[PDB]
Amino acid sequence: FPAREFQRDLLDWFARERRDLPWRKDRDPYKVWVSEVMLQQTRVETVIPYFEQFIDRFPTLEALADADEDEVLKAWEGLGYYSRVRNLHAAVKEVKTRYGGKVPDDPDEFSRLKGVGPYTVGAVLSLAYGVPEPAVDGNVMQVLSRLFLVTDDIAKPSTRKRFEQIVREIMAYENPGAFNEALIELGALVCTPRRPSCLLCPVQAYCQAFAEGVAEELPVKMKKTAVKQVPLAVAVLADDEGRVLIRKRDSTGLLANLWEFPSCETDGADGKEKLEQMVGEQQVELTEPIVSFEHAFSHLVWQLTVFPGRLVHGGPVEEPYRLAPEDELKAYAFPVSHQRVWREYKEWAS
DNA sequence: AAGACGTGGAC
DNA sequence: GTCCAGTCT
Ligand code: SF4
Ligand SMILES: [Ca+2]
Ligand SMILES: [Ca+2]
Ligand SMILES: [Ca+2]
Repeated sequence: FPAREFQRDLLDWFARERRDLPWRKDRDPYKVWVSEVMLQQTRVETVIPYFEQFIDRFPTLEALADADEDEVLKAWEGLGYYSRVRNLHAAVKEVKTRYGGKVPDDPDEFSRLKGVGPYTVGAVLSLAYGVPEPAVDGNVMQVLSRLFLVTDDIAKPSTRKRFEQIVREIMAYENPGAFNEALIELGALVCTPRRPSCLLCPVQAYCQAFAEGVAEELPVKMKKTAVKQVPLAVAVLADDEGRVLIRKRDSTGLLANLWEFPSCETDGADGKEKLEQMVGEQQVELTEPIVSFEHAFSHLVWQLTVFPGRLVHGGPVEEPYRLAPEDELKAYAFPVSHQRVWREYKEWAS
Protein backbone atom coordinates (compact mmCIF):
# COMPACT_ATOMS: atom_id res chain seq x y z
CA PHE A 1 0.00 0.00 0.00
CA PRO A 2 1.58 3.31 -1.16
CA ALA A 3 1.21 4.89 2.25
CA ARG A 4 3.34 7.99 1.74
CA GLU A 5 1.75 8.89 -1.59
CA PHE A 6 -1.62 8.39 0.12
CA GLN A 7 -0.64 10.31 3.27
CA ARG A 8 1.08 13.25 1.62
CA ASP A 9 -1.93 13.58 -0.68
CA LEU A 10 -4.58 13.29 2.02
CA LEU A 11 -2.89 15.89 4.21
CA ASP A 12 -2.27 18.34 1.38
CA TRP A 13 -5.94 18.16 0.51
CA PHE A 14 -6.81 18.72 4.16
CA ALA A 15 -4.59 21.78 4.48
CA ARG A 16 -6.48 23.30 1.55
CA GLU A 17 -10.05 22.22 2.32
CA ARG A 18 -10.17 21.95 6.14
CA ARG A 19 -13.30 23.63 7.49
CA ASP A 20 -12.64 26.41 10.01
CA LEU A 21 -14.81 24.89 12.74
CA PRO A 22 -15.05 26.37 16.22
CA TRP A 23 -13.20 23.51 17.93
CA ARG A 24 -10.35 23.78 15.42
CA LYS A 25 -9.27 27.19 16.72
CA ASP A 26 -6.76 25.46 19.00
CA ARG A 27 -5.72 22.05 20.32
CA ASP A 28 -6.93 22.56 23.87
CA PRO A 29 -7.76 19.07 25.24
CA TYR A 30 -10.85 20.28 27.12
CA LYS A 31 -12.41 22.08 24.16
CA VAL A 32 -11.48 19.21 21.84
CA TRP A 33 -12.96 16.67 24.25
CA VAL A 34 -16.22 18.59 24.53
CA SER A 35 -16.54 18.78 20.75
CA GLU A 36 -15.77 15.11 20.23
CA VAL A 37 -18.49 14.12 22.73
CA MET A 38 -21.00 16.52 21.17
CA LEU A 39 -20.21 15.18 17.71
CA GLN A 40 -21.05 11.57 18.65
CA GLN A 41 -23.96 10.63 16.37
CA THR A 42 -24.62 14.36 15.86
CA ARG A 43 -23.91 16.41 12.74
CA VAL A 44 -21.29 19.18 12.79
CA GLU A 45 -23.89 21.76 11.75
CA THR A 46 -26.07 20.85 14.73
CA VAL A 47 -23.18 20.89 17.18
CA ILE A 48 -21.76 24.35 16.29
CA PRO A 49 -24.21 26.51 18.31
CA TYR A 50 -24.27 24.08 21.19
CA PHE A 51 -20.47 24.03 21.39
CA GLU A 52 -20.26 27.83 21.30
CA GLN A 53 -22.86 28.19 24.05
CA PHE A 54 -21.35 25.38 26.15
CA ILE A 55 -17.81 26.72 26.08
CA ASP A 56 -19.07 30.23 26.90
CA ARG A 57 -20.86 28.79 29.96
CA PHE A 58 -18.07 26.33 30.88
CA PRO A 59 -14.82 27.87 29.63
CA THR A 60 -12.46 25.39 31.28
CA LEU A 61 -12.54 21.83 32.56
CA GLU A 62 -12.73 23.18 36.12
CA ALA A 63 -15.73 25.32 35.30
CA LEU A 64 -17.49 22.27 33.90
CA ALA A 65 -16.59 20.09 36.84
CA ASP A 66 -17.78 22.74 39.33
CA ALA A 67 -21.13 23.28 37.64
CA ASP A 68 -24.44 21.87 38.85
CA GLU A 69 -25.67 18.82 36.94
CA ASP A 70 -28.89 20.63 36.05
CA GLU A 71 -26.96 23.52 34.48
CA VAL A 72 -24.87 21.17 32.37
CA LEU A 73 -27.89 19.21 31.24
CA LYS A 74 -29.67 22.41 30.24
CA ALA A 75 -26.62 23.29 28.12
CA TRP A 76 -27.20 19.92 26.35
CA GLU A 77 -30.95 20.36 26.01
CA GLY A 78 -32.09 19.20 22.57
CA LEU A 79 -28.76 17.67 21.53
CA GLY A 80 -29.90 14.11 22.22
CA TYR A 81 -28.19 11.09 23.80
CA TYR A 82 -28.04 12.83 27.13
CA SER A 83 -25.93 10.24 28.90
CA ARG A 84 -22.99 11.69 26.92
CA VAL A 85 -23.04 14.84 29.01
CA ARG A 86 -23.62 13.01 32.28
CA ASN A 87 -20.56 10.89 31.41
CA LEU A 88 -18.53 13.94 30.41
CA HIS A 89 -19.53 15.75 33.60
CA ALA A 90 -18.27 12.78 35.63
CA ALA A 91 -15.13 12.42 33.54
CA VAL A 92 -14.21 16.09 34.14
CA LYS A 93 -15.00 15.83 37.86
CA GLU A 94 -12.77 12.76 38.00
CA VAL A 95 -10.10 14.57 35.98
CA LYS A 96 -10.29 17.49 38.45
CA THR A 97 -10.42 15.32 41.62
CA ARG A 98 -7.91 12.67 40.53
CA TYR A 99 -5.64 14.46 38.05
CA GLY A 100 -5.82 18.09 39.27
CA GLY A 101 -7.51 19.31 36.08
CA LYS A 102 -5.01 18.01 33.50
CA VAL A 103 -6.62 15.78 30.88
CA PRO A 104 -4.74 12.47 31.07
CA ASP A 105 -2.48 11.93 28.08
CA ASP A 106 -2.33 8.19 28.86
CA PRO A 107 -4.76 6.26 26.63
CA ASP A 108 -5.68 3.72 29.28
CA GLU A 109 -6.20 6.34 31.95
CA PHE A 110 -8.07 8.61 29.52
CA SER A 111 -10.17 5.65 28.34
CA ARG A 112 -11.00 4.79 31.96
CA LEU A 113 -13.11 7.97 32.06
CA LYS A 114 -16.86 7.69 31.50
CA GLY A 115 -17.91 8.37 27.94
CA VAL A 116 -14.44 7.91 26.48
CA GLY A 117 -14.56 5.05 24.00
CA PRO A 118 -12.06 4.15 21.30
CA TYR A 119 -13.02 7.03 19.01
CA THR A 120 -12.82 9.68 21.72
CA VAL A 121 -9.47 8.38 23.02
CA GLY A 122 -7.95 8.66 19.56
CA ALA A 123 -9.55 11.96 18.63
CA VAL A 124 -8.65 13.86 21.75
CA LEU A 125 -5.23 12.42 22.47
CA SER A 126 -4.06 12.56 18.85
CA LEU A 127 -5.21 16.14 18.42
CA ALA A 128 -4.38 17.57 21.85
CA TYR A 129 -1.25 15.58 22.70
CA GLY A 130 0.02 13.99 19.47
CA VAL A 131 -0.64 10.44 20.74
CA PRO A 132 -0.81 8.13 17.67
CA GLU A 133 -4.13 6.41 18.59
CA PRO A 134 -6.67 5.80 15.81
CA ALA A 135 -9.88 7.86 15.75
CA VAL A 136 -12.34 5.70 13.80
CA ASP A 137 -15.78 7.24 13.44
CA GLY A 138 -18.40 6.71 10.77
CA ASN A 139 -16.51 8.94 8.35
CA VAL A 140 -13.31 6.91 8.74
CA MET A 141 -15.16 3.59 8.43
CA GLN A 142 -16.76 4.82 5.23
CA VAL A 143 -13.41 5.94 3.83
CA LEU A 144 -11.52 2.79 4.80
CA SER A 145 -14.29 0.40 3.75
CA ARG A 146 -14.08 1.94 0.28
CA LEU A 147 -10.31 2.29 0.08
CA PHE A 148 -9.57 -1.30 1.11
CA LEU A 149 -12.88 -2.73 -0.11
CA VAL A 150 -13.80 -3.98 3.36
CA THR A 151 -17.23 -5.64 3.23
CA ASP A 152 -17.57 -6.71 6.88
CA ASP A 153 -20.60 -5.37 8.68
CA ILE A 154 -19.51 -2.21 10.50
CA ALA A 155 -22.12 -2.84 13.18
CA LYS A 156 -19.77 -5.50 14.52
CA PRO A 157 -17.28 -4.37 17.16
CA SER A 158 -14.70 -6.61 15.45
CA THR A 159 -15.05 -4.65 12.21
CA ARG A 160 -14.19 -1.43 14.00
CA LYS A 161 -11.12 -3.17 15.45
CA ARG A 162 -10.02 -4.13 11.95
CA PHE A 163 -10.25 -0.51 10.81
CA GLU A 164 -8.28 0.55 13.87
CA GLN A 165 -5.49 -1.79 12.76
CA ILE A 166 -5.58 -0.45 9.20
CA VAL A 167 -5.16 3.08 10.56
CA ARG A 168 -2.14 1.96 12.57
CA GLU A 169 -0.69 0.47 9.37
CA ILE A 170 -1.26 3.53 7.16
CA MET A 171 -1.06 6.34 9.74
CA ALA A 172 1.47 9.18 9.77
CA TYR A 173 3.18 8.86 13.16
CA GLU A 174 4.82 12.19 12.28
CA ASN A 175 1.53 14.09 12.41
CA PRO A 176 -1.05 11.74 14.03
CA GLY A 177 -3.63 14.35 14.97
CA ALA A 178 -3.53 15.86 11.52
CA PHE A 179 -3.71 12.45 9.87
CA ASN A 180 -6.76 11.53 11.96
CA GLU A 181 -8.65 14.75 11.45
CA ALA A 182 -7.90 14.59 7.72
CA LEU A 183 -9.35 11.09 7.31
CA ILE A 184 -12.51 12.22 9.10
CA GLU A 185 -12.81 15.39 7.02
CA LEU A 186 -12.46 13.33 3.85
CA GLY A 187 -15.46 11.26 4.88
CA ALA A 188 -17.30 14.43 5.85
CA LEU A 189 -16.73 16.38 2.61
CA VAL A 190 -15.80 13.93 -0.18
CA CYS A 191 -16.32 10.25 0.64
CA THR A 192 -19.97 10.71 1.42
CA PRO A 193 -22.64 8.01 1.69
CA ARG A 194 -24.48 9.01 -1.49
CA ARG A 195 -22.86 10.24 -4.72
CA PRO A 196 -19.31 10.32 -3.30
CA SER A 197 -17.08 12.86 -5.07
CA CYS A 198 -14.59 10.27 -6.31
CA LEU A 199 -13.38 12.35 -9.24
CA LEU A 200 -12.57 15.31 -6.98
CA CYS A 201 -11.27 12.83 -4.45
CA PRO A 202 -7.60 13.32 -3.52
CA VAL A 203 -6.81 9.68 -2.69
CA GLN A 204 -8.85 8.33 -5.60
CA ALA A 205 -5.73 6.60 -6.92
CA TYR A 206 -5.67 4.26 -3.92
CA CYS A 207 -9.38 3.38 -3.78
CA GLN A 208 -10.17 -0.25 -4.53
CA ALA A 209 -13.87 0.60 -4.45
CA PHE A 210 -13.40 3.36 -7.03
CA ALA A 211 -11.72 1.06 -9.54
CA GLU A 212 -14.50 -1.51 -9.15
CA GLY A 213 -17.23 1.13 -9.38
CA VAL A 214 -18.83 0.01 -6.13
CA ALA A 215 -18.37 2.98 -3.81
CA GLU A 216 -22.12 3.61 -3.55
CA GLU A 217 -22.54 0.12 -2.01
CA LEU A 218 -20.10 0.56 0.91
CA PRO A 219 -19.74 0.26 3.83
CA VAL A 220 -21.89 -2.78 4.42
CA LYS A 221 -24.50 -2.34 7.16
CA MET A 222 -27.54 -4.42 8.13
CA LYS A 223 -30.83 -2.55 7.73
CA LYS A 224 -32.21 -1.22 11.02
CA THR A 225 -34.93 -3.12 12.85
CA ALA A 226 -38.38 -1.56 12.95
CA VAL A 227 -38.87 0.08 16.35
CA LYS A 228 -41.34 -0.34 19.19
CA GLN A 229 -44.36 1.99 19.41
CA VAL A 230 -45.09 3.25 22.93
CA PRO A 231 -48.21 5.22 23.95
CA LEU A 232 -47.55 7.89 26.55
CA ALA A 233 -50.09 9.91 28.46
CA VAL A 234 -48.84 13.29 29.65
CA ALA A 235 -50.51 15.59 32.15
CA VAL A 236 -50.03 19.35 32.10
CA LEU A 237 -51.23 20.39 35.56
CA ALA A 238 -51.55 24.07 36.47
CA ASP A 239 -52.73 25.61 39.72
CA ASP A 240 -54.67 28.88 40.07
CA GLU A 241 -51.39 30.82 40.29
CA GLY A 242 -50.00 29.52 36.98
CA ARG A 243 -47.44 27.09 38.41
CA VAL A 244 -47.05 23.73 36.74
CA LEU A 245 -46.18 20.32 38.08
CA ILE A 246 -43.01 18.81 36.60
CA ARG A 247 -40.81 15.93 37.70
CA LYS A 248 -37.19 14.85 37.25
CA ARG A 249 -36.66 11.47 35.59
CA ASP A 250 -34.47 8.98 37.41
CA SER A 251 -30.82 8.78 36.47
CA THR A 252 -31.35 5.29 35.02
CA GLY A 253 -32.04 4.75 31.36
CA LEU A 254 -34.21 6.76 28.99
CA LEU A 255 -33.79 10.55 29.12
CA ALA A 256 -32.02 10.23 32.45
CA ASN A 257 -32.21 13.21 34.83
CA LEU A 258 -34.22 15.35 32.40
CA TRP A 259 -37.38 17.10 33.52
CA GLU A 260 -40.80 16.24 32.15
CA PHE A 261 -44.46 16.68 32.55
CA PRO A 262 -45.80 13.73 34.56
CA SER A 263 -46.50 10.84 32.23
CA CYS A 264 -47.59 7.22 32.31
CA GLU A 265 -46.65 4.65 29.73
CA THR A 266 -49.98 3.16 28.74
CA ASP A 267 -50.62 0.06 26.66
CA GLY A 268 -53.10 2.13 24.70
CA ALA A 269 -55.51 1.33 27.53
CA ASP A 270 -57.30 3.81 29.80
CA GLY A 271 -54.79 6.62 29.54
CA LYS A 272 -56.62 9.43 31.28
CA GLU A 273 -57.47 6.97 34.07
CA LYS A 274 -53.88 5.76 34.35
CA LEU A 275 -52.69 9.38 34.66
CA GLU A 276 -55.19 10.32 37.38
CA GLN A 277 -54.23 7.19 39.33
CA MET A 278 -50.53 7.96 38.84
CA VAL A 279 -50.67 11.44 40.34
CA GLY A 280 -52.90 10.55 43.29
CA GLU A 281 -50.34 7.96 44.38
CA GLN A 282 -47.28 10.25 44.35
CA GLN A 283 -55.67 16.06 44.16
CA VAL A 284 -56.20 16.55 40.40
CA GLU A 285 -58.89 16.28 37.70
CA LEU A 286 -58.05 15.92 33.99
CA THR A 287 -60.10 17.12 31.02
CA GLU A 288 -60.25 15.70 27.50
CA PRO A 289 -56.99 15.48 25.57
CA ILE A 290 -55.92 18.45 23.52
CA VAL A 291 -53.43 16.89 21.10
CA SER A 292 -51.78 13.62 20.04
CA PHE A 293 -48.37 13.54 18.35
CA GLU A 294 -45.46 11.16 17.79
CA HIS A 295 -41.84 11.56 18.78
CA ALA A 296 -39.01 9.38 17.43
CA PHE A 297 -36.08 7.92 19.28
CA SER A 298 -33.57 5.65 17.62
CA HIS A 299 -35.05 2.59 19.25
CA LEU A 300 -38.72 3.46 19.87
CA VAL A 301 -41.47 5.92 19.01
CA TRP A 302 -43.47 7.68 21.69
CA GLN A 303 -47.12 8.26 20.82
CA LEU A 304 -48.00 11.15 23.09
CA THR A 305 -51.41 12.39 24.19
CA VAL A 306 -51.61 15.57 26.26
CA PHE A 307 -54.25 16.00 28.93
CA PRO A 308 -54.78 19.38 30.58
CA GLY A 309 -55.73 19.30 34.25
CA ARG A 310 -56.17 21.52 37.28
CA LEU A 311 -53.96 21.27 40.37
CA VAL A 312 -55.19 21.75 43.96
CA HIS A 313 -52.51 21.59 46.66
CA GLY A 314 -53.18 19.15 49.48
CA GLY A 315 -49.66 18.56 50.76
CA PRO A 316 -45.98 19.17 50.15
CA VAL A 317 -44.74 18.75 46.61
CA GLU A 318 -42.39 15.82 47.17
CA GLU A 319 -39.37 14.74 45.09
CA PRO A 320 -39.00 13.94 42.23
CA TYR A 321 -41.73 16.52 41.55
CA ARG A 322 -41.29 20.29 41.52
CA LEU A 323 -43.91 23.03 41.31
CA ALA A 324 -42.59 25.44 38.70
CA PRO A 325 -43.99 28.86 37.86
CA GLU A 326 -44.40 29.23 34.11
CA ASP A 327 -41.69 31.89 34.08
CA GLU A 328 -39.17 29.37 35.48
CA LEU A 329 -39.89 26.41 33.19
CA LYS A 330 -37.16 27.77 30.90
CA ALA A 331 -34.67 26.92 33.64
CA TYR A 332 -35.14 23.17 33.35
CA ALA A 333 -33.82 20.84 30.68
CA PHE A 334 -36.70 19.10 28.92
CA PRO A 335 -36.61 16.48 26.17
CA VAL A 336 -37.78 17.77 22.81
CA SER A 337 -40.96 15.68 23.14
CA HIS A 338 -41.99 17.52 26.30
CA GLN A 339 -40.91 20.87 24.87
CA ARG A 340 -43.54 20.17 22.27
CA VAL A 341 -46.08 19.08 24.91
CA TRP A 342 -45.67 22.50 26.49
CA ARG A 343 -45.86 24.31 23.15
CA GLU A 344 -49.08 22.47 22.26
CA TYR A 345 -50.47 23.22 25.70
CA LYS A 346 -49.77 26.93 25.23
CA GLU A 347 -51.12 27.03 21.68
CA TRP A 348 -54.36 25.41 22.87
CA ALA A 349 -54.54 27.76 25.84
CA SER A 350 -54.62 30.81 23.50
C1' DA B 1 -23.04 -9.20 20.27
C1' DA B 2 -26.47 -6.31 19.87
C1' DG B 3 -30.03 -3.34 22.17
C1' DA B 4 -30.39 1.06 24.57
C1' DC B 5 -29.74 5.50 23.92
C1' DG B 6 -32.16 11.67 20.84
C1' DT B 7 -32.42 14.42 17.44
C1' DG B 8 -32.68 17.01 12.91
C1' DG B 9 -31.83 16.98 8.27
C1' DA B 10 -31.41 15.00 3.66
C1' DC B 11 -33.15 12.13 0.52
C1' DG C 1 -41.17 6.38 4.59
C1' DT C 2 -35.06 5.42 5.04
C1' DC C 3 -30.59 6.84 6.31
C1' DC C 4 -27.26 8.88 8.93
C1' DA C 5 -24.19 12.07 12.10
C1' DG C 6 -20.26 6.56 19.34
C1' DT C 7 -20.49 4.32 24.09
C1' DC C 8 -22.39 1.53 27.82
C1' DT C 9 -24.42 -2.54 29.03
S1 SF4 D 1 -12.87 7.67 -4.79
FE1 SF4 D 1 -15.05 7.85 -4.09
S2 SF4 D 1 -15.38 6.00 -2.82
FE2 SF4 D 1 -13.13 6.18 -3.10
S3 SF4 D 1 -12.44 7.31 -1.26
FE3 SF4 D 1 -12.83 8.86 -2.88
S4 SF4 D 1 -15.00 9.52 -2.60
FE4 SF4 D 1 -14.72 7.61 -1.38
CA1 LIG E 1 -13.14 3.65 27.60
CA1 LIG F 1 -19.70 11.22 6.40
CA1 LIG G 1 -35.38 4.13 35.61
